[PDB]
Amino acid sequence: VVYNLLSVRHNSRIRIKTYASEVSPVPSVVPLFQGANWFERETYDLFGIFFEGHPDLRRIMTDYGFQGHPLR
Amino acid sequence: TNPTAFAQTTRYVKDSTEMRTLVLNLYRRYLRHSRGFVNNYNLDIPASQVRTKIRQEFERQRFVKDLPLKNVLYMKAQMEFQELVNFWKQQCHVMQYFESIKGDSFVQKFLKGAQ
Amino acid sequence: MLQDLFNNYVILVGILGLIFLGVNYFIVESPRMDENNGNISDYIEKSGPFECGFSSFEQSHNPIPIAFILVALLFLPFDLEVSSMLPYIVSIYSVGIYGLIIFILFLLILIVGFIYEFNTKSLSITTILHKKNKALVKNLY
Amino acid sequence: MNLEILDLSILGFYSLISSNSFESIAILVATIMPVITELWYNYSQLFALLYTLIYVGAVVILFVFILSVINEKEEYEYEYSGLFILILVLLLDDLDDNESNDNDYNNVYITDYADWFNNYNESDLSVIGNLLFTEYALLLLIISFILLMSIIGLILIVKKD
Amino acid sequence: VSTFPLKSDINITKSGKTLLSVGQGGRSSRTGFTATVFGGTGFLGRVVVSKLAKHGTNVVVPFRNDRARRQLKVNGDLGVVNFVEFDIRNLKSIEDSVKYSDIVINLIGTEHFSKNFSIEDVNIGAAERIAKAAKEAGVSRLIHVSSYNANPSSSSDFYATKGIGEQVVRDNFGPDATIVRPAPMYFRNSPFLNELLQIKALGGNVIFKKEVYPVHALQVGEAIERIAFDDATAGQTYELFGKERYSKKELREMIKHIIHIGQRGYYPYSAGFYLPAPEPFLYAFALIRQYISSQPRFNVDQLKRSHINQEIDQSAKTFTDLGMVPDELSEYLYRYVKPHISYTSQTQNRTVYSKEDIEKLRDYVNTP
Amino acid sequence: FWPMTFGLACCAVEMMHVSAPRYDQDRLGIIFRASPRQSDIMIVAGTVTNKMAPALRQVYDQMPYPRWVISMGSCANGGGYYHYSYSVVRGVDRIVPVDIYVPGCPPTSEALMYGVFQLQKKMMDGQTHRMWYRSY
Amino acid sequence: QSASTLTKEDVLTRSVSVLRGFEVKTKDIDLQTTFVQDLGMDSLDLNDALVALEEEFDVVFDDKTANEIKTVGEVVDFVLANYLPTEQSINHTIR
Amino acid sequence: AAQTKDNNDFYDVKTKKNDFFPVQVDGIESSLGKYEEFAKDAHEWESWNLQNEDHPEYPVKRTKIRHFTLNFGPQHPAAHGVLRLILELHGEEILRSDPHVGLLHRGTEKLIESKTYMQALPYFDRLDYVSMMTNEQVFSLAVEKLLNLEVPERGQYIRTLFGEITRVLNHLMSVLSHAMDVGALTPFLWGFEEREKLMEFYERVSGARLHSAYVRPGGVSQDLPAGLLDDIYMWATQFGDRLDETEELLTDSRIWKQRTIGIGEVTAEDALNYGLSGVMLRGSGVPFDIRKSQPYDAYDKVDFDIAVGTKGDCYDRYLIRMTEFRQSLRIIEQCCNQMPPGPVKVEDFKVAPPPRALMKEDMEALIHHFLLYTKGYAVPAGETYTAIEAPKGEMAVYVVSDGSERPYRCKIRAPGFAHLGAFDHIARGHFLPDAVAIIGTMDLVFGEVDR
Ligand SMILES: CCCCCCCCCCCCCCCCCC(=O)OC[C@H](COP(=O)(O)OCCN)OC(=O)CCCCCCCCCCCCCCCCC
Ligand SMILES: NC(=O)C1=CN([C@@H]2O[C@H](COP(=O)(O)OP(=O)(O)OC[C@H]3O[C@@H](n4cnc5c(N)ncnc54)[C@H](OP(=O)(O)O)[C@@H]3O)[C@@H](O)[C@H]2O)C=CC1
Ligand code: SF4
Repeated sequence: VVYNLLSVRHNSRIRIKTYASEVSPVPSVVPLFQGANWFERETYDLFGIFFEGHPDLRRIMTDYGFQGHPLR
Repeated sequence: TNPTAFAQTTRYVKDSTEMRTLVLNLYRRYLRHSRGFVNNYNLDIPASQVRTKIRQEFERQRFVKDLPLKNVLYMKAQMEFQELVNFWKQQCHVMQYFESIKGDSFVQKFLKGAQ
Repeated sequence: MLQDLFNNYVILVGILGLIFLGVNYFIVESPRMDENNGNISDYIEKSGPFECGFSSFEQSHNPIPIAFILVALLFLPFDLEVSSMLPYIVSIYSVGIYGLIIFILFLLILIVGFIYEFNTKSLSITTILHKKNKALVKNLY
Repeated sequence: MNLEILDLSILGFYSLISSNSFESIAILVATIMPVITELWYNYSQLFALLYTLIYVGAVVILFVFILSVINEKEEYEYEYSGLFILILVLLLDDLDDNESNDNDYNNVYITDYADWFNNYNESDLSVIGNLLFTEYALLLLIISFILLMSIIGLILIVKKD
Repeated sequence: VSTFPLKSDINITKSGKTLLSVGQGGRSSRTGFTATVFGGTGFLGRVVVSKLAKHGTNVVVPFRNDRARRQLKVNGDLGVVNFVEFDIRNLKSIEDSVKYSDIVINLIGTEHFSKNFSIEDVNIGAAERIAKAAKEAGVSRLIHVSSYNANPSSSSDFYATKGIGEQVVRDNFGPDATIVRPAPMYFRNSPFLNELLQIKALGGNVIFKKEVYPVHALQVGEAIERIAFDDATAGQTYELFGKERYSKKELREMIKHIIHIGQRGYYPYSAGFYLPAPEPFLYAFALIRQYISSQPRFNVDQLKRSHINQEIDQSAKTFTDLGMVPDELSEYLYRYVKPHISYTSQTQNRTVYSKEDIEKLRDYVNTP
Repeated sequence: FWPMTFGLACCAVEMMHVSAPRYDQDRLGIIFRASPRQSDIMIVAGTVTNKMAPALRQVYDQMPYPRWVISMGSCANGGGYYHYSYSVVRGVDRIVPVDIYVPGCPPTSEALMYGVFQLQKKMMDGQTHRMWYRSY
Repeated sequence: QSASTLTKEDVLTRSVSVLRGFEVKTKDIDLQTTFVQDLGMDSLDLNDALVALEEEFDVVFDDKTANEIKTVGEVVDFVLANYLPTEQSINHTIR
Repeated sequence: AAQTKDNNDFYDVKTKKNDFFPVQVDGIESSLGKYEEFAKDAHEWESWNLQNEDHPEYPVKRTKIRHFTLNFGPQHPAAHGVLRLILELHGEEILRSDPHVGLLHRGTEKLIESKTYMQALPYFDRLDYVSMMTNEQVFSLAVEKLLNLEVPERGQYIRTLFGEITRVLNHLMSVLSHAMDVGALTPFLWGFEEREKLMEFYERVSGARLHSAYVRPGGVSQDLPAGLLDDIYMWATQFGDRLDETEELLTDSRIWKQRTIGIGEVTAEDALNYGLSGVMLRGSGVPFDIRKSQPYDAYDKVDFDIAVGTKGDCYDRYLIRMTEFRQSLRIIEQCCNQMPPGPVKVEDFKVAPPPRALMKEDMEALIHHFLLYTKGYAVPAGETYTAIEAPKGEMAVYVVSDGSERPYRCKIRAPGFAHLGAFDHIARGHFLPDAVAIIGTMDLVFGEVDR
């Protein structure tokens, strides 16, 4: 799970890498960055990563009631 | 921003007793909204049949032991519930959900090329 | 004054409207001459409401809040005021200065209603959400 | 054949069987139209047009309120009535249409004699305005006062603020 | 339906060809068979063509209406459905339809007559011509669909021509021709149920007294699929009917409650739900519209058939001979009259009539 | 010739350029309608996904007859670049009947106009009322 | 109008009939009758009964109460204390 | 959260706090007896009700009615394609917005892993399909960075020249479609002829009006044809008048400003937190542009200015997008006057195809041509996050290389995907016609959003 952050102040970019499994919960950064709301939903939709604390986690790309996580 | 209707915050439950209560509460919500599913999706079956179908899906995962699998199963069961109540699923998808269902012998499969 | 010619015109207008319905009804090919998908009554997939492709909750009989209901109500008092000037329009000369002063008095009493509506801001839109800017403060120690 | 009799026969039938509130706002319009036409063709064309100018604006405001208050109640409800009891009721009603019992006043036709003395010849609306703005000017100014009260009254009822 | 409509991947036709099948039975699969469905644009042809094309059987659909055939192409993969412009008064076009087919299905048949075709031209003349053209083209299997009361010595010009058409099909194509006798078929846009679902049905006091054994159209389309792919059904006559007997008066009254037209005590009688008329008026009106109306209305012969009830030929074979259980109209009546229910639309709560509820309603209808 | 506004993907850009002043479909009587009730032509300009197919079929079913369907671009014809995708319909003719197929990725505005001209040619060969007289 | 018309005998009587339509060990149901022991309902059967008793009385059990319910009498107590008639339109009452 | 006694899915029993004193009343009596003597019959006596409906704690069971829910579905001119925007309205006031996407999700990221880097390039033409060449550039830049190569001087200028032609092509689509959705039909027609002239330059260099797989890792596929710059310069001499005529109908119009001023306000804090970039970020007062922050491909060798708003609404972003129109035209003129000679693609036949004349005479050229089109080129193992200033905003690709000729992972960061994720935050309070303005001011192409 990869987080690309931008700092407009210092004109700098940084990356955060963390790991996960098919059943291991991952903290949600939606409380910190409200712009991560949809990106976490897309990550779950196509991989199946358990984002704990997400206000509304659900499918965003695949069909309704779609079985499987395509990007695995 | 605000979450959509019937949305639950995702939480990793670490207690099997607390997980069991959350599953039973959700199972009741499926039963209560069964008449709503027949109304919105214009099903050709009574709500009594819908409640029977709900119980079968809950009975499939009756004997799942691992806690991490329980949370993922519970989380996916909540997402499906939010999908059905809010009428996000198209009516064709719900109709086919009730369309689901004796195996042939060796020779019978042999004659037709088997699987 | 003779309105017999006007009567014939009104008759023609009534008949002419039914011609558009009838002519379209007699001209369209029967459904069997088309793709032959049956009578329109059975084809529920065609007679259903348009919702841009996806069905939704059938909310036909639910009440709809109306944000301009106060303006709509105030239309009636002002509509009557406008309709009250019709007697003055065709009698302006006969009533003379006496009628003109009375006409102004009729309008001056109704202008107090206009002042009242402006000062009360009664002709606005009744929103249910309000955007207010909270101030961030720190209870330091 | 006086076809206004048939129009009122249909209107009375639909008033007995009306169920929801939209049908009632249509009974109103189905009532003003026979009034406007009969006034136009028999007694007063001025008041046939005044009815249209004022009542239509009231009808649309009435219709828009139906949208904000329609509450699902009478679409799915059931009524019993009976076709036989409806038509029998309308038949008994149609039997007696004599609002007055002075037979001579209802049967004997009369005439008026024209005179040429009125050489200043103007419309009824000019005379109505001439009297309303001169002799009954108090009536007009009270009506203006009542219209002002309605403006204040509507605001103090509806406005939440 | 199923997933693969064949008992094997190899099938030798009675004409001598050996046809292999490829795939598991999806849209991309093939069965090796070429079939010609005459009357495929009709009510039953759309059911039959869809079932053949979905499993990969190449279907030749001869058409006279260019618009009606377009929806048939969606049923099969590329190259599976083929169209031949044709007319039963044209012989070259009829041969072109059967030139490559191993199975020929004849669904052409009318209960009316018009300025161009009589009931004898269609139910006999076309069936005879198609059977002979099929034989000269070396077609291994012929399937002809007559009516439920086919009888060469019938008082009804439709029942008579259907009965004679059964004879002429066997006399031309030979003893191996298969004959199907469906009962009144109920489905979406079903001609049987459409007259019951119509509101202003004139003279229903006479027309709706006929009793029948209605059968699901999907099963009739499924049965024909079984017959074509099983050569043991050649030379056989099948009576496809439901287990239960209904009179159109019962179904007409049962439908009324499902459509909830009876919610008002006055509306059905005011709207023309009941339109009693003396039979001579029904005869004259049917006779008059036969030379004035351009669309096929209730004609004179259908008035005669209103008295004749459905008689099951006991010497013929049933669904059980095909290893299938007939469907029950009680379990399908609601979903096929569901489009016609007036308010529905999740107003307060839908009244979904289960199979048990339909039978309960039938008794209430029959209760005076 | 009143098509329905159904631009799904990059094939819609070329359909918008047909209405642009250079080609100006309006001069031929072609007007785009928002509602299916006022439309008689359905131009599928873009990829049809599994999530969209039921909505596309419902929108098609609501067009009063006579109705025609034009399939524009490789996505609508057979899937195109996304033929082997888990979420793409391999051709719009699996869902609705198609009267003409316009090729290209995207078809040019002239390629689409040529496809329309082919459909108008087929429409001018219709014999619906003589079919009643001579075939029924 | 907007008040309950429920008695303890009616609520018990309607509760017994709704519980009789299930597959219970005994048809002899009273207030003291437990769900697990006397009637023999597992986790899923009990919640089918609760929702069935919800639909009959147009009440909704809260999650805390539903998880902790033991006896038939507890249900009758809950219905009597929490039942309210549903609000009607502005025309049903005044007309 | 949790089904409780006074609040559940189907109804609630709402009680307000009691403002008045809790007055105690005991010993109710009439003149004929006490209350308990007649309380059995008091159910029929409305004047005997002890509960008052004006009391804040009066029990009322109110069914939970769905608010007016509208499918602003795919079949709608406002939605720029396939967007099932679900709005819960109070009359016309928006209370909650639920954008449903994926109606154009085609699994581009999944399909790219099955393609070589050269084969996967045309997929980028079809994400933001009005700004085609910019999409190819961000993929090309990421692959070139991983390859440790750099485009020669003339190649960089060509990507800058058509980078700004593409930017104009996008703003003509975005500004004028947004104006058309508001109700200004005429400017859409005028500017689309300018798109026709610009797409003529697209077709002359590549052979496709729209999907020109022209920007490739290492440079451009083919050199500029003879006489192209003169046509570009001739077009530029007139395009200033086209922009001015468009501003005559919109900029100072009172109707246009009433539709855009104060509509869709975004604070500079909320713009950063929600990840808005480009005009959405710049309209809120933040002067940030990727062409300035991380320069690339001869944007360092030209001069242009960035317009920054102060009120962060639809009118501010309209002015900014109109300034960018003129700033691109300023860059186009400079590139036409500064185009250098030399190779357009990298001088490396293990990445770029050799010339045909050399391919058919040189054995080593024929080997490289054979190997390039049958195996592609290997890219050293690693990963990158390369961003450009796309016309919609910040478009970036996260590419993972496994040392092979196929990309292990390719995540495309779509600027419109982030903008649509802030729509519910922005559109709350506004009316239904204002949602049309907010959708059009985000420049949403849903191929980019869904990909
Ligand atoms: C240009 C002509 C316009 C009118 C043509 C249509 C004719 C229909 C009747 C017009 C008015 C006749 C009197 C009706 C008064 C209103 C009563 C009513 O509810 O409308 C009747 C209409 C029929 O519905 P129906 O199915 O028969 O009955 C309900 C069964 N449960 O139920 C409906 O709700 C449909 C009503 C549609 C909207 C009609 C609005 C009223 C227009 C009146 C203009 C003419 C004034 C009346 C003239 C005739 C007087 C009898
Ligand atoms: N309840 C029922 O439907 C019953 C059906 N049957 C028989 O089953 C068969 C299938 O009929 P069904 O599908 O249900 O309804 P249809 O009335 O649509 O069947 C008629 C079919 O045969 C075609 N047809 C009729 N006359 C001609 C003609 N002169 N030339 C060419 N084609 C002609 C029609 O072509 P086109 O579509 O172009 O008009 C149509 O495809 C019929 O033969 C019918 O007699 C018997 C008992 C019950
Ligand atoms: S066929 Fe090509 S141009 Fe058309 S929608 Fe598909 S990818 Fe875009």
